[PDB]
Amino acid sequence: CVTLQCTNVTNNITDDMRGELKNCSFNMTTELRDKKQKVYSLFYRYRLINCNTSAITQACPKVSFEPIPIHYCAP
Amino acid sequence: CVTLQCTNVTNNITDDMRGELKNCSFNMTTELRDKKQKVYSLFYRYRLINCNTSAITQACPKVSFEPIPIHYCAPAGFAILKCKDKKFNGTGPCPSVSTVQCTHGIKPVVSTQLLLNGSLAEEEVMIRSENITNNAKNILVQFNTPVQINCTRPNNNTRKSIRIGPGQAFYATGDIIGDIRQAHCNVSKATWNETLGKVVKQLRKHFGNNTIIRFANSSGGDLEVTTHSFNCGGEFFYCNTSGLFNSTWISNTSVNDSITLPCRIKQIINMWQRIGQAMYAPPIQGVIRCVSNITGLILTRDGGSTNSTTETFRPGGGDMRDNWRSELYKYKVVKIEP
Amino acid sequence: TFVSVAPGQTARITCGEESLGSRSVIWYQQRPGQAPSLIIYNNNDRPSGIPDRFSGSPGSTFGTTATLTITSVEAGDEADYYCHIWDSRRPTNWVFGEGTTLIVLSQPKAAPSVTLFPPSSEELQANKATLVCLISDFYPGAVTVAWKADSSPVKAGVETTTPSKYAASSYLSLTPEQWKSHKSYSCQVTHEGSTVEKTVAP
Amino acid sequence: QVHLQESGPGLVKPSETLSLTCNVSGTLVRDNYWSWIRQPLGKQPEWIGYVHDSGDTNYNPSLKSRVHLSLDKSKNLVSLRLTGVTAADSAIYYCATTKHGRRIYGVVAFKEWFTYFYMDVWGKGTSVTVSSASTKGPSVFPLAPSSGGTAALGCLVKDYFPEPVTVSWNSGALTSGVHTFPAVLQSSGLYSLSSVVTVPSSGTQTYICNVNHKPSNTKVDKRVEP
Ligand SMILES: *[C@@H]1O[C@H](CO)[C@@H](O[C@@H]2O[C@H](CO)[C@@H](O[C@@H]3O[C@H](CO[C@H]4O[C@H](CO)[C@@H](O)[C@H](O[C@H]5O[C@H](CO)[C@@H](O)[C@H](O)[C@@H]5O[C@H]5O[C@H](CO)[C@@H](O)[C@H](O)[C@@H]5O)[C@@H]4O)[C@@H](O)[C@H](O[C@H]4O[C@H](CO)[C@@H](O)[C@H](O)[C@@H]4O[C@H]4O[C@H](CO)[C@@H](O)[C@H](O)[C@@H]4O[C@H]4O[C@H](CO)[C@@H](O)[C@H](O)[C@@H]4O)[C@@H]3O)[C@H](O)[C@H]2NC(C)=O)[C@H](O)[C@H]1NC(C)=O
Ligand SMILES: *[C@@H]1O[C@H](CO)[C@@H](O[C@@H]2O[C@H](CO)[C@@H](O[C@@H]3O[C@H](CO[C@H]4O[C@H](CO[C@H]5O[C@H](CO)[C@@H](O)[C@H](O)[C@@H]5O)[C@@H](O)[C@H](O[C@H]5O[C@H](CO)[C@@H](O)[C@H](O)[C@@H]5O)[C@@H]4O)[C@@H](O)[C@H](O[C@H]4O[C@H](CO)[C@@H](O)[C@H](O)[C@@H]4O)[C@@H]3O)[C@H](O)[C@H]2NC(C)=O)[C@H](O)[C@H]1NC(C)=O
Ligand SMILES: *[C@@H]1O[C@H](CO)[C@@H](O[C@@H]2O[C@H](CO)[C@@H](O[C@@H]3O[C@H](CO[C@H]4O[C@H](CO[C@H]5O[C@H](CO)[C@@H](O)[C@H](O)[C@@H]5O)[C@@H](O)[C@H](O[C@H]5O[C@H](CO)[C@@H](O)[C@H](O)[C@@H]5O)[C@@H]4O)[C@@H](O)[C@H](O[C@H]4O[C@H](CO)[C@@H](O)[C@H](O)[C@@H]4O)[C@@H]3O)[C@H](O)[C@H]2NC(C)=O)[C@H](O)[C@H]1NC(C)=O
Ligand SMILES: *[C@@H]1O[C@H](CO)[C@@H](O[C@@H]2O[C@H](CO)[C@@H](O[C@@H]3O[C@H](CO[C@H]4O[C@H](CO[C@H]5O[C@H](CO)[C@@H](O)[C@H](O)[C@@H]5O)[C@@H](O)[C@H](O[C@H]5O[C@H](CO)[C@@H](O)[C@H](O)[C@@H]5O)[C@@H]4O)[C@@H](O)[C@H](O[C@H]4O[C@H](CO)[C@@H](O)[C@H](O)[C@@H]4O)[C@@H]3O)[C@H](O)[C@H]2NC(C)=O)[C@H](O)[C@H]1NC(C)=O
Ligand SMILES: *[C@@H]1O[C@H](CO)[C@@H](O[C@@H]2O[C@H](CO)[C@@H](O[C@@H]3O[C@H](CO[C@H]4O[C@H](CO[C@H]5O[C@H](CO)[C@@H](O)[C@H](O)[C@@H]5O)[C@@H](O)[C@H](O[C@H]5O[C@H](CO)[C@@H](O)[C@H](O)[C@@H]5O)[C@@H]4O)[C@@H](O)[C@H](O[C@H]4O[C@H](CO)[C@@H](O)[C@H](O)[C@@H]4O)[C@@H]3O)[C@H](O)[C@H]2NC(C)=O)[C@H](O)[C@H]1NC(C)=O
Ligand SMILES: *[C@@H]1O[C@H](CO)[C@@H](O[C@@H]2O[C@H](CO)[C@@H](O[C@@H]3O[C@H](CO[C@H]4O[C@H](CO[C@H]5O[C@H](CO)[C@@H](O)[C@H](O)[C@@H]5O)[C@@H](O)[C@H](O[C@H]5O[C@H](CO)[C@@H](O)[C@H](O)[C@@H]5O)[C@@H]4O)[C@@H](O)[C@H](O[C@H]4O[C@H](CO)[C@@H](O)[C@H](O)[C@@H]4O)[C@@H]3O)[C@H](O)[C@H]2NC(C)=O)[C@H](O)[C@H]1NC(C)=O
Ligand SMILES: *[C@@H]1O[C@H](CO)[C@@H](O)[C@H](O)[C@H]1NC(C)=O
Ligand SMILES: *[C@@H]1O[C@H](CO)[C@@H](O)[C@H](O)[C@H]1NC(C)=O
Ligand SMILES: *[C@@H]1O[C@H](CO)[C@@H](O)[C@H](O)[C@H]1NC(C)=O
Ligand SMILES: *[C@@H]1O[C@H](CO)[C@@H](O)[C@H](O)[C@H]1NC(C)=O
Ligand SMILES: *[C@@H]1O[C@H](CO)[C@@H](O)[C@H](O)[C@H]1NC(C)=O
Ligand SMILES: *[C@@H]1O[C@H](CO)[C@@H](O)[C@H](O)[C@H]1NC(C)=O
Ligand SMILES: *[C@@H]1O[C@H](CO)[C@@H](O)[C@H](O)[C@H]1NC(C)=O
Ligand SMILES: *[C@@H]1O[C@H](CO)[C@@H](O)[C@H](O)[C@H]1NC(C)=O
Repeated sequence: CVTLQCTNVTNNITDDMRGELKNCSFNMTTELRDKKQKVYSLFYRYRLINCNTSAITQACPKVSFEPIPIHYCAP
Repeated sequence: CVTLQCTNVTNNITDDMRGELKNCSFNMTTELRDKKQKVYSLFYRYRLINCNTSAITQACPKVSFEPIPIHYCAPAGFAILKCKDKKFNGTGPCPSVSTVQCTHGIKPVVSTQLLLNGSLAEEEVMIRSENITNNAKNILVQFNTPVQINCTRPNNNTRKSIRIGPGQAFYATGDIIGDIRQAHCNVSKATWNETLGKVVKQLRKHFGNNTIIRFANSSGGDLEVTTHSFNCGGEFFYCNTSGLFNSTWISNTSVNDSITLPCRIKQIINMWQRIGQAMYAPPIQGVIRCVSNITGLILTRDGGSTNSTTETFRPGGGDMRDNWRSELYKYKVVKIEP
Repeated sequence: TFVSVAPGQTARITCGEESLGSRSVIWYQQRPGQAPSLIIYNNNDRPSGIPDRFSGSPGSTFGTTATLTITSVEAGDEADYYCHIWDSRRPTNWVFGEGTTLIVLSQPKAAPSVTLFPPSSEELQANKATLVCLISDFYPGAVTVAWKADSSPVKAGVETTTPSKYAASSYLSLTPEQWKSHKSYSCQVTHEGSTVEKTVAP
Repeated sequence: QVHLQESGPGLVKPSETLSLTCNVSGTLVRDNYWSWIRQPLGKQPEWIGYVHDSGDTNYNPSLKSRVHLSLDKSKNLVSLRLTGVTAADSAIYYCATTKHGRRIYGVVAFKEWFTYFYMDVWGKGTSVTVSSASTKGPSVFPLAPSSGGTAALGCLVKDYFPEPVTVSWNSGALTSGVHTFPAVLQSSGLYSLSSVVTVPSSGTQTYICNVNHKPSNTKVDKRVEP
């Protein structure tokens, strides 16, 4: 999270919607030392903007998030 | 810590002072990718120089550093015997043994040469050594009375913690002025007169029968070894210690002004082994005086001769475990069985 | 710089850089046409003959400027004032601080007479040209003079006296062709809120 | 009373050496610090240095290689020499008696102890102009009357050196209505001035200005006519 090169899918407009979701372009360290490749990025909420003073990104290969019944017992 | 672009506040000069403290300019990763901003930096000890192969920087939003009483207790089925004998030879004959569950509460004072805060002797001044013949062994000299030591470091620094980036947390010290002399201290002497006289008294009533006793300064080494390295709240003070050890005590008989000691504040200390250096980065405010009670002496003897008709004693120390033996002297954890 | 005050009121004069170390500031008073004369030493100490109306700001709070205060000001206090700063973190200052002129506004309202002469035929015959602007019978002794060529400000060739006991002069040096070129030249005298102008033409 | 009187040549050519003397009465020179100070026209004072018979003596660093200060105990005077002068050295120069004070704190503040000097007695000053002019005579032109029933009338005295010039009207038989302005020192380093009279517009009396410039032995009488 540094700076985002974002644009909008609006080519004609009413209500001044802008967008909460944006499809953006980026510069990304891939492999080796100081190479980049053009990469898609989405931000939920034009250039820059980034994040404010912290960003943990969960993602992960195998996960999900649905509450699971947890019982509390006395010893 | 990479390279520092430092300058000096000296526009005319005597004594070739240079400086221990420098206010410097830097190039700093703030936010995003590869942006910088001009930033103040202070180094306690011109370009470059950095740190040597490790730097942990403590800082933190909410912390401080003042020793807090910590009690040591024996568990279940265990006791702690305690010699309440006022005159203990350290290896030896003790008539009164008691058993406490928990200690009165020991304060973790990290210092060398003198004990600051700490505990006093109930009756007279007591000298203690693991081997009175072996000069390599330390001599914990415990006092029945405190010698004063007032330390005023009126150096000023204004706290600015710039939170520019997520991973980054940077400080900025070195604002304002006031032209404080280094960092300063005093030891108060009347106590030091009677105490040192009485110490040479104890020495001459123990191992020193008939000898003129002289006290030279530290023999040399790391800044922690040459100076009375102690802390006034997380900064590491180093004091020229000649003022404490510069008196020749005549064996014949005994022989308002206060002693003022030159000190320096350091941010970069070496804890542990060399796993890393520790920095208290933003000394907050300025004009901070710490009044202390000199509760002690840790000594090492200078091996002399008998033709000199004198005995020389030097400040030693370094392993704080000696300070705890100087505190944990009346506690030995023991267990009970039928 | 300049500081003006009414008689009986209090004047304050600032001099030198903001303090860095401990200070000893010396203040001197210099009357017009006279050698400098002193006022204060050691920030607030006075020599023989100096009344307690004069006081200096302590060599104290860091990052502040030295100030001289004069209470119950009288016309005799009108003078240039200079400081000499001693600051423990700065080199010896070999130049005094920049001076401040104290104006005591004791009297109103006389308005200047202005007269404006074109270059003489004889000067023109000498291939030179000078416009002469004479200003007199005014009080107080503060005026500024500006010149115009047509409507344009003159950037060069103007020489103007400091007025004295008031009267002042301003001279615009021109070439004969500069003189003949423009429709007119003007002398503008600025005095006590008002500006009086006179014009001259070939 | 302690009394100092400076003297000097008044005029020095560029590259020459300026030599000034300060005559002292009411005290002996050995018993005081003495400081030379200089102050250019329209500027703040610029000091020069201080000297003491003890050798406790110091010079303004910017002038260091060009300046010498001395005390003469036998004649009870203080001297200054300044070599290789230029126009930048033009100023009023003052001799003074320099007192010393100390700011003293607790030993905890020893690094901040310092001495300061103040100049408590000044001479009247001596004017030093470093310029290059042997002499120059003025040019005098009439300022013709042209226009209350009254008109003004004058004489322009242009480009002379040095000061002063005297101007009278009708040999002295006209001193009223007369205003002789102070001279302007031009960027050329020459002076100019003007004198005016206010007269009734009606062809009686004759008006002549008499200009004298003593340094150049110049005297000019100029008739001023409509
Ligand atoms: C470590 O060991 C060493 C020795 O080995 C010790 O070193 C000492 O360090 C301390 C700390 O700085 C020193 O204290 C400073 O002393 C300065 C010099 O003082 C001498 O000279 C003064 C005359 O100015 C004299 O008065 C002093 O004696 C007085 O005190 C003794 C007792 O100690 C007493 O017996 C005398 O009778 C004197 O008492 C008189 O004067 C007192 C005020 O000074 C009055 O309170 C009292 O009623 C009586 O009249 C001594 O001989 C001194 O200048 C410094 O004072 C400054 O700064 C202080 C802050 O650091 C501040 O608290 C003071 O108010 C004062 O500030 C004012 O004055 C200064 C200039 O004087 C100005 O710049 C300030 O702006 C301010 O101005 C006010 O007052 C002005 C004058 O009244 C006035 O014009 C103005 O309008 C304002 O109102 C310090 O106090 C001490 O000198 C050192 N000792 C030695 C042996 O050298 C050190 O103690 C020790 N460390 C520790 C932790 O113990
Ligand atoms: C992309 O670009 C396209 C063009 O390529 C553009 O298309 C616009 O789409 C919007 C949304 O559909 C249209 O907005 C509506 O316009 C309605 C018609 O407005 C016109 O007529 C008004 C009067 O009509 C009334 O009376 C007539 C009889 O005369 C009757 O038949 C009608 O049915 C109706 O009753 C007239 O007032 C209006 O002009 C006004 O505004 C212009 C400035 O724009 C101003 O200059 C005039 O002075 C006047 O103020 C215009 O001529 C309109 O009725 C309708 O408004 C109602 O609904 C909205 C909510 O949707 C309410 O807010 C409002 O109060 C009313 O209830 C609405 O505004 C617009 O007409 C299209 N533009 C064109 C050129 O066709 C889009 O904007 C762009 N965006 C996208 C993604 O499509
Ligand atoms: C530690 O040591 C370092 C040196 O090693 C030293 O670093 C200083 O850091 C401070 C703070 O960052 C700097 O102070 C700032 O200086 C800014 C620049 O000032 C310079 O230029 C001024 C004009 O600049 C404008 O135009 C120029 C082009 O001409 C352009 O480059 C600029 O960007 C800007 O647009 C100029 O006026 C100024 O000189 C002034 O002061 C000197 C005396 O110091 C005097 O001689 C001049 O006559 C004149 O008065 C200088 O040359 C400046 O813009 C900035 O001021 C703004 O912010 C402050 C608040 O921070 C406001 O108070 C002020 O009103 C303005 O809004 C600020 O002053 C300083 O420049 C650094 N010094 C060096 C050498 O780099 C620290 O001082 C040391 N720290 C300690 C504790 O001693
Ligand atoms: C080293 O640096 C440190 C900083 O790291 C610096 O710390 C200073 O410590 C001193 C002493 O404690 C402080 O001095 C005091 O400041 C008080 C606060 O002043 C500020 O606010 C003033 C008004 O505050 C009132 O109202 C506000 C709300 O508006 C409210 O919060 C307050 O509580 C209070 O009710 C304001 O006037 C003042 O600004 C003045 O000065 C600045 C220049 O410094 C100028 O620019 C302004 O125009 C204005 O003139 C400031 O913003 C203050 O109240 C207090 O003053 C009283 O006590 C003193 C005696 O101690 C009397 O002389 C005075 O008459 C008052 O009774 C006092 O001045 C200072 O604030 C700290 N600085 C910082 C940055 O926190 C040390 O000075 C440095 N140390 C060394 C050794 O150099
Ligand atoms: C070894 O022995 C020595 C004594 O020989 C002893 O030294 C102590 O050192 C520690 C650490 O440096 C000191 O702790 C700090 O004390 C600060 C000062 O506290 C005093 O003053 C308080 C108010 O002061 C403000 O106003 C006064 C003017 O009135 C002004 O001078 C100050 O500068 C300041 O502006 C006062 O409240 C306080 O008394 C409180 O506590 C006592 C009990 O101890 C109680 O009886 C009172 O009712 C009151 O509650 C005291 O008089 C203090 O400001 C500072 O606190 C700040 O920092 C800490 C973190 O360090 C924060 O937790 C806290 O919230 C504040 O931000 C801090 O507590 C201590 O003062 C020294 N003591 C002496 C006597 O010098 C050591 O303790 C011994 N060491 C060991 C091993 O324990
Ligand atoms: C910033 O720049 C400033 C200048 O702008 C500069 O200022 C110097 O400040 C220091 C500290 O105050 C001064 O150092 C002292 O100088 C004393 C005077 O020395 C002069 O006179 C010496 C003889 O005087 C004795 O006898 C006379 C009678 O003739 C008697 O009246 C005096 O009181 C005194 O008893 C003379 O020997 C000396 O010249 C020596 O050195 C020069 C080279 O520098 C050499 O060329 C000569 O041949 C000769 O060797 C000089 O002319 C002096 O007494 C004093 O020394 C004593 O104290 C020091 C400790 O401070 C001891 O180490 C020493 O043994 C003595 O006990 C001391 O040296 C210096 O004079 C200032 N410079 C000037 C030009 O005024 C600072 O250096 C810069 N730094 C700062 C921050 O200020
Ligand atoms: C990536 O490319 C964009 C332009 O497409 C540029 O603005 C940005 O600075 C580049 N980032 C890097 C890593 O240089
Ligand atoms: C930062 O700037 C300085 C010059 O002020 C330069 O010497 C140094 O190399 C720069 N550092 C970086 C990160 O490029
Ligand atoms: C302490 O013990 C040693 C022998 O272990 C002895 O030399 C010394 O005299 C003893 N001290 C006293 C007080 O008896
Ligand atoms: C103490 O050290 C000395 C040599 O310095 C030695 O002779 C003596 O045996 C030692 N005592 C013990 C208990 O090791
Ligand atoms: C510091 O203060 C204590 C009392 O709080 C006093 O006993 C001691 O003498 C002081 N130190 C000095 C060197 O004056
Ligand atoms: C302080 O101690 C050092 C050695 O640790 C010594 O060289 C120096 O002379 C001493 N300083 C003073 C003030 O005596
Ligand atoms: C200690 O004091 C003696 C005088 O008793 C002095 O000669 C010596 O220089 C001092 N040593 C130190 C290191 O302060
Ligand atoms: C130091 O000792 C004295 C009494 O011996 C006492 O007044 C002072 O409070 C003591 N300091 C501490 C840390 O208790």
